[PDB]
Amino acid sequence: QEALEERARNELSMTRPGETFYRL
Amino acid sequence: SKLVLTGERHYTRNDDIRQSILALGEPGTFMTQDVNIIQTQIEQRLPWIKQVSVRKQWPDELKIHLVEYVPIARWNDQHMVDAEGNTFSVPPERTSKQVLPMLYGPEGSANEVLQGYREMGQMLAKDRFTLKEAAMTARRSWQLTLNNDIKLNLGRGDTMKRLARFVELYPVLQQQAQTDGKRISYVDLRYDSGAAVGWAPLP
Repeated sequence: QEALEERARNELSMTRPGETFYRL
Repeated sequence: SKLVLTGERHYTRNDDIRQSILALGEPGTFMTQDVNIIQTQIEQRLPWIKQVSVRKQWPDELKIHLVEYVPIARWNDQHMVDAEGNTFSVPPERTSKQVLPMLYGPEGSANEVLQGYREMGQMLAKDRFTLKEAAMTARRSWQLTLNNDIKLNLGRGDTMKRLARFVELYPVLQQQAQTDGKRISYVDLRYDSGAAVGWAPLP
C-alpha cells in the first residue's frame, strides 16, 4: 500500500511528477 | 439531603451530576444509597472525569469532589489525551473553539505517539520550528505537520536524521519557493540522503 511507495522511494530514488528532488 | 459539588470544573456542568443521580434512584432523593454506585455511575456517564469521590457528611449532606482530565492534544480527532497518555473524550459542543495539537495513531498507541511527538518536537524546537500535528501508522511510519502547515513525510527510518536534513535544506527550499511565487506544501524524506518537495500556489 504505502509500504510499496516507501521502497519505490527509498530503494530506487523515485519521485512523483511535479516534485522537485534534492540530493545531498 | 443537600448535595455539595466541589473541585475545579472546566467541562462538567451541574446537570451532568444531577442527571447521573436521578437516572439511578428516582425523581426523589439519594441519601442512604451506596456511595460506591453513585461514584461508579458518575465515572461511566462522564468519561472526562479522572477521579470522583462521593462521601456522606452528616447532618444531611452528600459531598462530591471532582478531578477532570486535562487535554494536551486531540486524539485521533474526536477524542483527547492528557500529559500522562490517558485517553478520554468530551462532548464536542463544549470543545469546538479550543485549539490543541493533533495526534493520530492506532487504537492503543497514544503513549507511543505522545512520546514520539515529545521527542521530535524537542528537536524541531532547537531550530524554532513548532509541531502542530503528528500521525503514526499501524506500521509505525510518521508524518508531521508544522505550524507553518508544511507536512513532512518521515516514513519509518531514522526519523531523527531525516528531521535534521529538513532543517539543513530548509533555507534553499524557502529561497526557491520565494523565487517562483509558490509555497512549500510538503517534504518527503524517505530516501537515503535526499528530499522530494511538493509545491503549491500562494494563498
